Amino acid sequence: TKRTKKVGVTGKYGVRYGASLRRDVRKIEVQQHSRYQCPFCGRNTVKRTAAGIWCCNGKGCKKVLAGGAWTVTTAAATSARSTIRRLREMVEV
Amino acid sequence: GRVIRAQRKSGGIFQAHTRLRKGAAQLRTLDFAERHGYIRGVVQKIIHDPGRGAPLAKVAFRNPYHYRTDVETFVATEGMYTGQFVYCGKNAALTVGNVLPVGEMPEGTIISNVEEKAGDRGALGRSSGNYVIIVGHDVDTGKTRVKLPSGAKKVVPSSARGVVGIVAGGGRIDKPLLKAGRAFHKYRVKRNCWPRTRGVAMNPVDHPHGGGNHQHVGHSTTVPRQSAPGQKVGLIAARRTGLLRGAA
Amino acid sequence: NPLFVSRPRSFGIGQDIQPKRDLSRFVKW
Amino acid sequence: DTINAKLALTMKSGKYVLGYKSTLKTLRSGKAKLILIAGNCPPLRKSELEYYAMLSKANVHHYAGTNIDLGTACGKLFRVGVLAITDAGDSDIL
Amino acid sequence: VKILKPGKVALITRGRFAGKKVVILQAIDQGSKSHPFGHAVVAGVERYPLKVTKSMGAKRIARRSRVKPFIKVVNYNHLMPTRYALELDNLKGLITADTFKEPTQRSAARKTVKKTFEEKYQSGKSAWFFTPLRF
Amino acid sequence: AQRVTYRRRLAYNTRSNKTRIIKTPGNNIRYLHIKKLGTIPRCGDTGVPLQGIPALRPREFARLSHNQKKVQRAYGGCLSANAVKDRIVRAFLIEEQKIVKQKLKQ
Amino acid sequence: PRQISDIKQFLEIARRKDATSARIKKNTNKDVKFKLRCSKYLYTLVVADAKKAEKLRQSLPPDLTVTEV
RNA sequence: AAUCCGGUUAAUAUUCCGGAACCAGAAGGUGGAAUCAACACGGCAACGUAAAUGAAGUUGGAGACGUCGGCGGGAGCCCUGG
Ligand SMILES: [Zn+2]
Repeated sequence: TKRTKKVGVTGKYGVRYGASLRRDVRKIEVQQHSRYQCPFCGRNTVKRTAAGIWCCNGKGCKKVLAGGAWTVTTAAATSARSTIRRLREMVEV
Repeated sequence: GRVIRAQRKSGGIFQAHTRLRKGAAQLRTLDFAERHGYIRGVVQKIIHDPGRGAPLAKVAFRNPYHYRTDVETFVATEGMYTGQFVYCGKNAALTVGNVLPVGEMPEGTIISNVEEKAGDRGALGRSSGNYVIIVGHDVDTGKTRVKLPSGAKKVVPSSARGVVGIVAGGGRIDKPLLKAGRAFHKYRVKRNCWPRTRGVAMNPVDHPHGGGNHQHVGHSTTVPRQSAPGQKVGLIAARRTGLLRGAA
Repeated sequence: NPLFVSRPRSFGIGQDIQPKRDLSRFVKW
Repeated sequence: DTINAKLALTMKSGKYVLGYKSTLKTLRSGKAKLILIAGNCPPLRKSELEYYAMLSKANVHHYAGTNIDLGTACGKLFRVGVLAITDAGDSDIL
Repeated sequence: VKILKPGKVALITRGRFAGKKVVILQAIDQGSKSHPFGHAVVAGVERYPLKVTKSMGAKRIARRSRVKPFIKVVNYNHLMPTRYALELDNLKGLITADTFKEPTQRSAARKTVKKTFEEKYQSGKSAWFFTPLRF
Repeated sequence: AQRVTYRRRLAYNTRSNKTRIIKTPGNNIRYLHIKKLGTIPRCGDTGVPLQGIPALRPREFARLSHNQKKVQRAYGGCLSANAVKDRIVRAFLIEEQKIVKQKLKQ
Repeated sequence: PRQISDIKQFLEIARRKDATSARIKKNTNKDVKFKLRCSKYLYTLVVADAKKAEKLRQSLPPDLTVTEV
């Protein structure tokens, strides 16, 4: 059963706080409570702890990543990484 | 009248709650290694600092002069992972998480935890998701122009250090708090500034906005810059007011 | 004789711990 | 020619070794010619495998793509970290 | 063509002598009724000789430059092969797989390996084998 | 049934006031104050508990023999076997990389 | 309290200087308990055979003080 | 860092009595081990033992940690057949 037409994870909030605010929170929490792939282990086991820290379990690669508030990587950081990569190559060459 | 809440915020009750904080996030002392070459440290912990929206990085460095390991409290940049190597110094590579002098970086680079002065150990662009842009350089009386998160332009000596990348923590203000409890929990580990009572809901003895048969200020909320404490409430030295639709 | 092997130290930046040299110029008198 | 097609036809007619423990066993036994290391490999493991291949005079190829991509190229539904081609069959992998 | 052959120097990664440098006496890939798998018989140094300087006396140098060896059967998965190798001038066939059942035989083999290792360390043509691994 | 009382003047359910019910050889049900559970030492590199070491309070380790507080291996009782093996391999490989770097420089 | 199961070990610990007194306890299940009061521990030996108990008593050091409870 | 049971007074009990233990500190009688030369062995490993030399310096761990929900085990209590 679908159990929810559109609210989804925000069904715990009942009818309060407003529809637009609930929708924005729904998108954020969907991003927040998502398993991501470790860029060093290749396993979909990365989970968030305390708004900016992402860890994946297992026997190996117990690394702790510094990421975004609810996503492992943000668009601005990716753009900055590309810009810094470009600048470093120009300086080296 | 009576002393207002703004004047009462001089300390005591309104001090910062720093029991659970893990330490100041200063970069490092500007030493010979960072001034003439580089030094390699290994990040070993990435921890959450209560009252701060950005993760902190505990990084271990080898003491050049003594048989000892020194642990720092870097402001973690996005993409930083435990066990990686960071390099601090003039000859450090232009890589995310490395600490380099501002004058040795190419124009237009994105940095964080920038120093206003040499040895300041980080002043600018320290909040989560914020960064500083190196606008330009000037060798004659070496000074670097940078762009601050507020949009202002600041001239700094071309020897101050900075961390390549953007502060971790992403865009934290994009999610609604949605609850007074969430706001209460956010500010509990920060200070006693929440909740806030409006001045117009007060009495004349309490606030300049208090009193009246209707909740109204009565006078203009734009007060002069050189106002005495106790009357410097509302919009202090407001250049403009109201809704603006399109400007630089 | 063969067991007496030289073990020099580079003493460069970030290579080895600096030797105990004279620091009288930087002493907080 | 590309290498994915060459890997596929070695899969059809050739001898392959999957994983890390079996790759180490093959390198130790010396019946190894080419080892393929995924881009997502641990750096310490990659250095160890390179040292093993240098000792055994075996060629190393650290091709692009993650271990998921290496497994997909190998035609398996699981992640493959280290590939060990012992017999090329009728190919020019080596 | 074999990465592990007699006379090769390897590093032990598991067990009591972890991080110790050993020399393979025989790389027995097959097995007899007992130990029917790919194990290796190795001789290593348990306590590396201490450093000696020109300012020490002859007696102190002799006391410090001593090696106590160990003979152990170690499987392949717990070894890290190197390429430094060893001459194995004397330890060729004197020590066999049968030298592990008698404690007296083990002691005699250990004494012989000790004599060979000390003689090799004196006028050391392989200093890497006798220097400790720092980890 | 029989009801019990605290045997000490601490009247609150604190972490230092842990109690266990015992039946004495007098058909008496009464409390017995006990200490907190011990902790196994953790690895310094991965944080995993160390195998072969009992769980005791910090002061209780002083009464144990030496071999009960460690493992007969390098870094025994401070690091796990996997951590020690990784350090050995990493050390050897990097020293080899230094040697080949010097040789290629020369 | 500590329990011993070796007759010769109990005899040695009885001949030890710190051994002062011994107690004989007979149970309804035809078992005899020999309890030695040392400085630190009370050592108990359980014997199921009366024939062995008699020889144990004879071989016990006569200079030791032994009482039956 | 370390205590329990039973009993005892008109009134004290983890304090008294009887029995049986534990911790810390101080000094230091054995004893096996190993040495005609150096400071033990066993297990392919996780690791184990009756001991199994260890000064500084450094490092790591324990102390040392939120809240809620379900699951499994144990002790005491409850219930039940002789
Ligand atoms: Zn991972």
